[PDB]
Amino acid sequence: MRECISIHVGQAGVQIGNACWELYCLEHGIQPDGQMPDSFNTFFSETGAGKHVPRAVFVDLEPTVIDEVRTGTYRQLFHPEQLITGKEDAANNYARGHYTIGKEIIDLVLDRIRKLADQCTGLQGFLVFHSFGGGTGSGFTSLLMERLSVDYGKKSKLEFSIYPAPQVSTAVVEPYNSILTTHTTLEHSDCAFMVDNEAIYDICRRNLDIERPTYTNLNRLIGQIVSSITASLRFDGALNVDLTEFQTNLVPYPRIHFPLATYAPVISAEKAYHEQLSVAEITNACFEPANQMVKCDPRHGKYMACCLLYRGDVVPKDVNAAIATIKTKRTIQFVDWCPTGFKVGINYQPPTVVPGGDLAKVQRAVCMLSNTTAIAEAWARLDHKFDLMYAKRAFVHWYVGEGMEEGEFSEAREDMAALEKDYEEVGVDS
Amino acid sequence: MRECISIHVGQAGVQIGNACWELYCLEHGIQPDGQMPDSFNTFFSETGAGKHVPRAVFVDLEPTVIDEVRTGTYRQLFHPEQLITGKEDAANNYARGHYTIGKEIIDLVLDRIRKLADQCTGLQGFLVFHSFGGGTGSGFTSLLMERLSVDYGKKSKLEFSIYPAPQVSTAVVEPYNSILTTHTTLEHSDCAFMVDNEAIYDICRRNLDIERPTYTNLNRLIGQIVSSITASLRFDGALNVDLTEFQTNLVPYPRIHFPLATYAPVISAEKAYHEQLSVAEITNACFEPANQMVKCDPRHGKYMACCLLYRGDVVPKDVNAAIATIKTKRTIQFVDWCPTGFKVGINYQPPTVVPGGDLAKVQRAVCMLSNTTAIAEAWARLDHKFDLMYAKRAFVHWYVGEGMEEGEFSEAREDMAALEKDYEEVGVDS
Amino acid sequence: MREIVHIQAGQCGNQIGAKFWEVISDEHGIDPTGSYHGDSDLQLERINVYYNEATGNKYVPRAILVDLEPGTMDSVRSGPFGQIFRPDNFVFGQSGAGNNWAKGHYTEGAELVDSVLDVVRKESESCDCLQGFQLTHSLGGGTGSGMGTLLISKIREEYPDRIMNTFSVMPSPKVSDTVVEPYNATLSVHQLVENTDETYCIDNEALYDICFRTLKLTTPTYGDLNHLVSATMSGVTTCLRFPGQLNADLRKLAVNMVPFPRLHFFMPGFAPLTSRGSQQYRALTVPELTQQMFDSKNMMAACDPRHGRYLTVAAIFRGRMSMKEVDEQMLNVQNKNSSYFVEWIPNNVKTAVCDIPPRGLKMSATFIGNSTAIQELFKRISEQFTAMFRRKAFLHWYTGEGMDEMEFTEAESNMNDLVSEYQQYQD
Amino acid sequence: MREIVHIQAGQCGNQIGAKFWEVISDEHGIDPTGSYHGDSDLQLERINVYYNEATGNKYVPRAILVDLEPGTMDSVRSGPFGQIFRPDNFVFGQSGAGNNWAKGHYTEGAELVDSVLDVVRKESESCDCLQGFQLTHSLGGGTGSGMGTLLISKIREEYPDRIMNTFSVMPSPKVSDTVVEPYNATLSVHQLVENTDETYCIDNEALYDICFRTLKLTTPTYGDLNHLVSATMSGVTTCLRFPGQLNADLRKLAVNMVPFPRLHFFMPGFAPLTSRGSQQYRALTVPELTQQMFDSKNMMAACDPRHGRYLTVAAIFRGRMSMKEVDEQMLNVQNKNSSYFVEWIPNNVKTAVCDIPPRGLKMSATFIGNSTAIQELFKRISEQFTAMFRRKAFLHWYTGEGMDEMEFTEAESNMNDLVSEYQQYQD
Amino acid sequence: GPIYIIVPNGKEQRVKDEKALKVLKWNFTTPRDEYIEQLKTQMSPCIARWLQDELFHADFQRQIKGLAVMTEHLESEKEGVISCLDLVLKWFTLRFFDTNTSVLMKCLEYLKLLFIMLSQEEYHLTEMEGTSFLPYLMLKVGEPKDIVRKDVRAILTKMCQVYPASKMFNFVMEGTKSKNSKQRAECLEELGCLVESYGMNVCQPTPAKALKEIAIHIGDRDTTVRNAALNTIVTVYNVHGEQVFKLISEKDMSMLEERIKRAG
Ligand SMILES: Nc1nc2c(ncn2[C@@H]2O[C@H](COP(=O)(O)OP(=O)(O)OP(=O)(O)O)[C@@H](O)[C@H]2O)c(=O)[nH]1
Ligand SMILES: Nc1nc2c(ncn2[C@@H]2O[C@H](COP(=O)(O)OP(=O)(O)OP(=O)(O)O)[C@@H](O)[C@H]2O)c(=O)[nH]1
Ligand SMILES: [Mg+2]
Ligand SMILES: [Mg+2]
Ligand SMILES: [Mg+2]
Ligand SMILES: [Mg+2]
Repeated sequence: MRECISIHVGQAGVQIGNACWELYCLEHGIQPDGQMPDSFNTFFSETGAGKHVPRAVFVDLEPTVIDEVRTGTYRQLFHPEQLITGKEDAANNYARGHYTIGKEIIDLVLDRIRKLADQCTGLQGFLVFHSFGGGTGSGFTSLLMERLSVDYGKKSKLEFSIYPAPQVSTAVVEPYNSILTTHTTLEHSDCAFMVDNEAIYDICRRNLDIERPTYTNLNRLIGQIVSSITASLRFDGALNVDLTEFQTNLVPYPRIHFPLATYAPVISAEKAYHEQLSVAEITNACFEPANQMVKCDPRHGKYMACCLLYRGDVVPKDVNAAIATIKTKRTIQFVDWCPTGFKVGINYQPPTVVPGGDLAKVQRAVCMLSNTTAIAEAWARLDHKFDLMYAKRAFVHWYVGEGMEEGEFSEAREDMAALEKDYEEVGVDS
Repeated sequence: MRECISIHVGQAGVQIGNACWELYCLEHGIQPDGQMPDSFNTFFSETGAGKHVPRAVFVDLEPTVIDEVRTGTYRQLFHPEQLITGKEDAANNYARGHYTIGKEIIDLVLDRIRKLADQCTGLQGFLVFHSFGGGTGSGFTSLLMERLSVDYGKKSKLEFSIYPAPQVSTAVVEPYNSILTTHTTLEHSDCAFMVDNEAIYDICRRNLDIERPTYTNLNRLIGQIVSSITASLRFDGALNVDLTEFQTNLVPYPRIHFPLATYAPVISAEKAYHEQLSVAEITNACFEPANQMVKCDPRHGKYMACCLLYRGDVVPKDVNAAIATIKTKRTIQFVDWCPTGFKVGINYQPPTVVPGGDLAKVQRAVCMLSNTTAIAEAWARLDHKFDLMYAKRAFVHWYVGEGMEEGEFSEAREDMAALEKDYEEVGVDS
Repeated sequence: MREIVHIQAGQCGNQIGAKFWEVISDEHGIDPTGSYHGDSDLQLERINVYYNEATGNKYVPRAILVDLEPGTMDSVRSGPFGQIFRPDNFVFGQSGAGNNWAKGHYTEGAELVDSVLDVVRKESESCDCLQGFQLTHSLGGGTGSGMGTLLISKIREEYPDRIMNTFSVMPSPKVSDTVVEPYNATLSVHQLVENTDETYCIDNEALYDICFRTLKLTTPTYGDLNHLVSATMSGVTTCLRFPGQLNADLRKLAVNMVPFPRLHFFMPGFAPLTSRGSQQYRALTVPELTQQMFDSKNMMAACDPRHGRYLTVAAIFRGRMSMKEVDEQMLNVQNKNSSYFVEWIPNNVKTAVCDIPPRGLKMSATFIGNSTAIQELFKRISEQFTAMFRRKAFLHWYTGEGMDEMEFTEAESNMNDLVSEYQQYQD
Repeated sequence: MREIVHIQAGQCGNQIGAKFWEVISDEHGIDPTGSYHGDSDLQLERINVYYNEATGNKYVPRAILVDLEPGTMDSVRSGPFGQIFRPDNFVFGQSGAGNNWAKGHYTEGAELVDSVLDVVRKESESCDCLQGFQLTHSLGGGTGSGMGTLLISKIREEYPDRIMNTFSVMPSPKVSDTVVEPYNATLSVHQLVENTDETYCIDNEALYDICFRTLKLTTPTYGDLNHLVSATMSGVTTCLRFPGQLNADLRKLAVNMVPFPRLHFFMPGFAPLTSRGSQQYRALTVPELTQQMFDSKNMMAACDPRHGRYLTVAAIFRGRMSMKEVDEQMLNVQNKNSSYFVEWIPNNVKTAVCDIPPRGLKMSATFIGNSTAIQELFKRISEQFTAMFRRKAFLHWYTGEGMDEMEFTEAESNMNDLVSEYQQYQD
Repeated sequence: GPIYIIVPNGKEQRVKDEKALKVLKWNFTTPRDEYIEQLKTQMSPCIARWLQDELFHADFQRQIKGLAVMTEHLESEKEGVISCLDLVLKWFTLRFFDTNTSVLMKCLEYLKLLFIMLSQEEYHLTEMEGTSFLPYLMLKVGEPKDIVRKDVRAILTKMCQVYPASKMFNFVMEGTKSKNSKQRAECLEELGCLVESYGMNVCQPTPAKALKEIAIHIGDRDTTVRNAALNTIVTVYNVHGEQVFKLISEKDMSMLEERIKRAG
């Protein structure tokens, strides 16, 4: 039981999933060819004798990154009809990924998802990995989610999205794609975690002392975060947090489901020996604004609910002391309608370290997951960018020529503004 | 006892018989010279000391494929007067195979069939292998089944026919020949299994990952289907299905004897290792329209009765769970007058694989044989092609010059429409 | 077992048939001395379709050499593979037809046609199960035109149930050799309407177009032109001679391509056809044979098939092939070019696949196309006939041999009838 | 898989295409005999985008070589890497356009474009999933300027959903080689703006400027000029042929770089470009490539980007590179030079990074910029056209081949309209 | 003198010549010889020689001055225009396939004046004239130019009152199967404007089929072909309502509903 199905859409989703699945294989002791020389049933299906296949689907409209998976070290782990390719990529276009190109592949993706979910009996939900800025990872993710919502209904749809930075953005039409995918992931996602690449870059350079990080290190940290999410399903501890407990304790209102991801300790090997990584220290480092995985300031926001996922050599007493010390901090303010906003899970399994990775081996680790009103600032600046690039109607003809119409641009903008308005409505005291 | 006599008519029948008898030789451990270094008596006769001769007849009006058998690997298996050979082929003419050329061979093949039937004391029935578009495989098969019905009577006659495809057709006068052989296989057959070459091409390309399949793979799959038919006689299992039992549980009305074959699992060797091919998965895969052996959509039809023939490491409990899950599944709908429409037989022996074959070795396999109303649409498009070609009286002079009247064309079309009317009449509810 | 009797009329027919017998002897491994020297056992299983057995493991062709000039007999005998033919089958006159259909048909051919009938009867009961005849000739002359016509008439009187094949060379006004092409061509197409089961219309203009444009051959001769026709003639009867996945004899092609009895005039074609410099830049696959066969530049009649509609098309593939790839290719050419196929014949394509490719190639195919663009070839002959016949030119040569004026008017009339029938089914 | 059909028109287009196919075959490890002799498996993984498989492990370019002079065809075939091209793809005339846009577009290219279109259709249905076309030509002549534009029209009427790529060598008044450059350039620019999805403006003046002051080449020939252009064309399609950390095909660059459909004239650039003497005194770092590729010295069009505003910029990176360093360099470029970037597009620059660098280089960058300074190149041609056209000079050559003064008037009118569009979006 | 010669019973003589297969019918794709010397034969007794040897001359200046000479003689000599209307439209079909655009624009100006004059004289254009001119006009309606587009649109607009709309619907529908993408797009918007101008009875042979072949172009790879097809569907939708669905997939269909809901 307690299965979950991982979905990786686009180049960002596939490259995050590569690190995620090497981390899961290292955590469960599975060799890259599938052999194990129990508890792996959350992510793996056992076939025949000595063969574990991941419960994942890799989707991209271009075949390049999927061919990297097919010709890489993990050829034997995945079977080829879990790795689905199109012919032409969505080319940074929401309309191409949603209507023109994604519709010839969505049926086979649904067929493979149905075959993958038929062999599982205790399906907790879906994990969706994609980027808001890309054409495929926005449009096809929106189409897949709005179809999964009616095919499955009340299954939890947790997604991990690469949200574009205020400054660091690799494409021009990313505000269009991000707006037109948030217009659908508002109502087709049970919980959506945003990830900002600029924030991961700053975290890498400051904490890990890496001068020139790349996408690989970013995906390693994201895989560590998702491993901390699902470690309660995969292992056992003093306090266990299922996905339903998680959503109940993190989502106060059905539209308010955009928490912030953090991870601690993020440290290097040579800096590991000097630091006494007590529970209180990494708990404090979770709430420190420069360790946020999204470029936003929690001081100018207010916390609503934060979920604390501990793993390793952790006892509940110094955890309770850590929440006591957090509550007596005056710079970390909570809303008046949530007298206690801490959901704590302690897991016995310490986090594994990937060979060749940048993270040091630590006894304890925290993944603090806060629903806060500070996430609306990134939305505000991306809406400023969208309004600037929409006033002159730049790049609109590409979207109009691929089957989508200008009314969708408009209604996505008022939808996104209404979401912001709901956020300052729930942020204010009474 | 429990003997069956195979009849192979035309090029398609002879090549399918080559693949079939190769499969039976490997299944019963019989070397291609008749030697083996019991349960073989169903298909093989014992001669003297250590010689097993097939209970088959190979009929063709051209000497090409029969001399391929006579000079091939299995030249010692058959004795030469089981392989009856004409001089001029029927040349895709039903009239030539029925009246002009077939009359000089039919007495000889009936004499050989009479001597072959005198060898066995427990004759279950006849297995007929032919194609509809061919001149010999339609005309001579019609003549032979007429003669078999008048000579033997109540003996069961199961036929395996290669139906023409909607689009993939190799001859021009295929609709004429196919209509004219349906006109007689309504009344002179007890169970007709339809096989469509385009469907086998799709199955091979998708499931077996063969870029360029040929007729050999098609005949190997058909031989596997017939082996799954007759394994209940040949070997013993938990539940055994005789051919009379098969017809009793599958044929609800005497004119409705056209079930639809399918085989599961059809997989490759590299795709075998990643799938835990349980009973439930292959049972669900039988009802998938993509795995049907005829190009038709069962969703547009209604299942009257279906026969499940499991072989291998199969237990009745998860079989019953599989029928339970099929009954709960909405997209497979049964006709209201058949509250239970499942005939189940489990055989102990797993299916054997052939060297050079593309099917992987599996623990379990199943051949599901469904009598559904979705077969009538292939009939409808065949009638459309026949009406288009007969409106202009194209190619009719070839048939008329060989001893045939246009009234036979008219009555064949009228009886074919009557068959379609019967199928749509039993399709509706009450 | 399904033997074929081969007949050769006129100089063009004799040369084409000599090249044809050379390529068949190369295919079955027969040396120029007539003995078997092949390697495969499949080369001897169906040796009897074209060759008779002689004492000493020697195979003689079932060929009949007909001409009204003994010079062609000497040229055939003295050439390569000329010592394998039976000397009793060389039937020749001494005067020559003189490019006269009347002399070849009525006054000079009547004395020689009895000897040809005796020889073809001796070959007919020399074989076990005869299935038909093959006659190679040209329609521009007098011996190919007159003798071949009268021979076809007598054979169809004697053997009405056998398949009559003619590989007839049409005259074209562009590459014009003689002056009296229209008269001979019209008086011959008259009798090939009702006395041949299938006719392969071949034009020297299209063969020269192949040798110039496709083969890039800087100096084609008649040998290079006859090699193409020989490749086609070998490709038609391949399934009779060699095993395959989907066999098709002559009668099967006739059934599948003659929807109405007067429409049996085909456009032959061959694939692949490579240049010496262009051979390295091509990947020998089924789809390129499919596109080469249906290309208009590949046809061996000077007709553009895009001007009309394909009634039926045949495809005799040779070599180890996938049936799925062949079938999807012939589906693709029907779907992409649906404006070029007739609408009341679903699946206009007949497909045949043989396992044995021709020598020097690992896969090949022969195209045979029953198109409505055949009438373009007959418009030209009709208008050329009308131009010469309105002023009664060259009639005194034909009238002096006992022919009346009504034979020309009648032949032009039912030629126009055949043209109107093809136009009717073109729609 | 995502195949690209390459077309070469004119002498300059044929020479740049020859250099481009040489550098592409060097990147994929293809010898001049067409056989793969590389070392990495990545070189064969996406070989189909530019090459067709042949028999015996041979790769032929998917290239169509078009000229109205057979001398350029002979020069390409006799040169290095000339034996890999398919001889059927050499489509040539015999007269030549004579630096006349009328003769290329209406008189001689009109009949030769049918054979060109036949070859293009052959290459289009030979490939699995076509995505676009590449044309290399010049605008000063008559063949590439006139026939190549007509050719662009004939593909775009037939394959309209594919990407029309043009590496067009624009004329400049400094290196002005013929007299009727303004007429041909003006008549060619008008059909480029509605028929090309994106157009790369190459200028020989900027190429000579790069070879003089950047590479310090004391005597650059046309081969050294075409090497830079070939490196640029190979740089654009890198993410199609090789894997990378951030992939971007032709359509991705077209979407991110064309805000309004008539603004698709890009000035390209390449980095690094080092002299032999100055090579060892340079650091192979991302900031060095970033500083070089955004310099006005490195532009391959004779336009100063400081005289206009960048609408969008495409940066294609090759080699094992860090994503943070690339992104922070792009951000620093946009922050420090905010006056040169347009303000209503936030983050004008697109980034794409490929893992495989060019041969003999640790890392490389390709600049593609959509600047409003490209109007200066059009204003120079516009004033040169107006000077020639006010006095009706050289018009009897164009009028006598079928043209009229009227379409000269519309060509000047809408090319001035394109200048006005770039001006209004410059602000 | 007058440039025409009225042949008593000349057009109907040509018509009975072409129905009985004595002259070659107008149905081809590329120009050939035998067709043009056919026009030299039955064109001869109708218009005088000094215009004959200049309308079939290789140079285009002689062509344009000859068609100008017909242009001053259009109003004054309308009966000779009517008497051999089939032959002048027949030669109009010849000057379509050449690449010179000056002759194209001059001819289509003369076409404009011609259908104005045939409109005001209440002449009904016959069947063989339509079958010989209209499908050959349907490839002059897909050029990349901007004034020839609008003026051939004016030609096909001002032809509507001298020929029944039901027959021209088929010929403008027939052009939607060629390779030139633009002319599929503009023929679909032409189908849209003929539907809203004459109702539902204009479509031939049955409404259901015609709504089916104007629906497959929604799945076209082109963008303006798809846009014009969707525009045609909503144009027939806004006039007639909800029965267009039964007269008419997984990708095209949803785009059809979203377009008709945003337009409606
Ligand atoms: N963190 C992270 N972000 C990535 C990665 N790969 C791409 N991105 C980001 O994702 C966005 C681009 O989306 P792709 O994933 O490149 O787009 P796609 O989703 O494949 O869509 P198309 O390429 O348009 O078909 C940009 O913001 C990239 O910076 C990755 O491995 N890690
Ligand atoms: N599945 C399959 N179909 C075949 C095979 N051989 C022929 N066919 C099909 O059968 C039909 C042709 O009938 P043949 O069996 O070829 O005809 P015949 O029965 O030999 O008849 P004549 O040759 O006319 O005397 C076509 O649909 C062929 O594609 C085969 O081995 N397997
Ligand atoms: Mg992508
Ligand atoms: Mg047969
Ligand atoms: Mg002679
Ligand atoms: Mg030149």
